[PDB]
Amino acid sequence: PYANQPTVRITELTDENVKFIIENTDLAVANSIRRVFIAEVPIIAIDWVQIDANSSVLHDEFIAHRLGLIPLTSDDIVDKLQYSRDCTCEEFCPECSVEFTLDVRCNEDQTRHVTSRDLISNSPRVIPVTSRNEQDDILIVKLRKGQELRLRAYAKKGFGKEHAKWNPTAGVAFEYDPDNALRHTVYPKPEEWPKSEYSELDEDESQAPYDPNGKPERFYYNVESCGSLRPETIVLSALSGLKKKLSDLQTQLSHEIQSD
Amino acid sequence: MIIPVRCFTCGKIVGNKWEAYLGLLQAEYTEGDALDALGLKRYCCRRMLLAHVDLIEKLLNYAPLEK
Amino acid sequence: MNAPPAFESFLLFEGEKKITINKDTKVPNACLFTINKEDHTLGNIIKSQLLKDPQVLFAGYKVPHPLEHKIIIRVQTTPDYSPQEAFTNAITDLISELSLLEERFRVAIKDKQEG
Amino acid sequence: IPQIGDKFASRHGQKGTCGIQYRQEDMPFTCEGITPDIIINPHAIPSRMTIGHLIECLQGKVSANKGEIGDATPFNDAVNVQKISNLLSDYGYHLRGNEVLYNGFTGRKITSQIFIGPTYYQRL
Amino acid sequence: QPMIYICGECHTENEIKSRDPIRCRECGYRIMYKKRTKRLVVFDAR
Ligand SMILES: [Zn+2]
Ligand SMILES: [Zn+2]
Ligand SMILES: [Zn+2]
Repeated sequence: PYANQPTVRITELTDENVKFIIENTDLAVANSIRRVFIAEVPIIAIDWVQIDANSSVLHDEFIAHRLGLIPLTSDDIVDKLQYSRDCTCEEFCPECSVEFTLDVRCNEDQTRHVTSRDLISNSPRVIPVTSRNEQDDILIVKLRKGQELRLRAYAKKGFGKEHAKWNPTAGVAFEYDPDNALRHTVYPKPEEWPKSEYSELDEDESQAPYDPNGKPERFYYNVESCGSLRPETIVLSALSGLKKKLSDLQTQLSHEIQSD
Repeated sequence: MIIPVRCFTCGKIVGNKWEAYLGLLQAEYTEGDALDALGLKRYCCRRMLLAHVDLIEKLLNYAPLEK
Repeated sequence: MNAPPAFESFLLFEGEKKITINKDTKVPNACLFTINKEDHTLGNIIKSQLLKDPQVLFAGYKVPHPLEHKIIIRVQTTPDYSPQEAFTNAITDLISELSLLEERFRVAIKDKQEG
Repeated sequence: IPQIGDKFASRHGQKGTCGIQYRQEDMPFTCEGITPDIIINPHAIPSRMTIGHLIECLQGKVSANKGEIGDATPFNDAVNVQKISNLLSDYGYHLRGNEVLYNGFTGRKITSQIFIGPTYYQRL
Repeated sequence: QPMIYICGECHTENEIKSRDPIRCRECGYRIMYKKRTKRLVVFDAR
């Protein structure tokens, strides 16, 4: 009637992704962790734009949408910043937002690539990922001689439930039972299917013998980071966020039980 | 008109790969090998780079409204 | 024109309760927990943790409409137990599991970066 | 911005409106976390017999995994379904374009392996 | 008050008052465009 005692085994850790395995947990816990990776791990992203001048060939909403999708390093700052809902300030303040400025003008004859390097921030900790000290800079717009783009953005705290720009992942590979032992899939021709990278089967064997007493355990994860957070920071923040969702739910539950 | 920022499917950043992709293509890479060099392993991001039409280069053939 | 703001999936409206408990009259020792502004992420884990309790006879959840942003979790327990107590213990167990998982992931990261 | 009620179509007479939009965590995903941009109903295929839709989806998976543009010119004996399937089996995929998908809500595998791949859609 | 317009052909900033034929003073071109407002329009980057 009590909690699982999950174990963890990290099989790869780079700056780009983290590949790990959780054992002795329920499939619902594993999938809620997977969902929180995508939808409830907050990060910083541009969510307010003011175009002072845009002579480029892309209209204002195009530039704004494009700026919103630039990942901003959010590692230690996202926990400190507040949601503008919770901030007791006006529209903005340094406690709930980060100011960016962009001011580019193509005066020379060659096309000027307005890239994420031109997004200048007031906060040194929250900068475009590509601008962080290889991979090139994200391209915001190409400008022709005489074209000019001057804007002022504000980045906010949010998560992927509100908009995919606050999603920190560039793909969450999730898998379990690589050999189809639980038979949660039913291959019409099991020989036709390639083997999982996590499979432990000799090549003559297509799928594992059916396990009637089996349950999903040993979930394999590959959490790729878009750049804002480190992959391990994505996983840790996901676990913390899920735990605080449950804690808030329990607080409200206690108020409802005692009020009855 | 311009290379998207993220992959529509996964959300991987592809905005910083169009210029590198073109530079690899003029370096006599095949499109597949070029996409492998940029680290686009999921066929969604390969779709993003491989099916992109840079129309902004044609929109920059017109003089702007102000000099 | 008719697009709800994206925050309405996560944010509670003023005067709207996060969770409401209603006694189920069809069978004894059953309750319906209507949880607002949550989705399958918490519903699935709460249900599956409740299924681990042998004193829980029924544990299910549903999102009645995807365009709406609430879940209903039905919990029936044995007569000596309570669905509110079962729900509380399920949340406590999930919290402890996630705390242990977080500490062990921190340890695994430390080992991986160190050696 | 596309929304529920906007009409979309493939190049095979397969038109339809957006019934609902799910977030990436709510959509079904492959072992490598690819979610479909669009999900269309299998019942639109059999009566219509738009097998070109399926061959285009499979050829598009091969094209995206190979780094080329598929040749779907109508009467071309150098391109049939068996060749495309053999090509797709070389990139670590089921030769017929099926994949094991997982339920986005619960994370459990879907019993029936789903047919998924790149197809050219149009917004009308 | 000035309502300065831009020329479609010479791209010249020139002021034109009401009840005035629409003519660029630099090249005589007949099509003019208004300049971007100074008002503050806000975009949610979504
Ligand atoms: Zn504030
Ligand atoms: Zn992708
Ligand atoms: Zn003129």
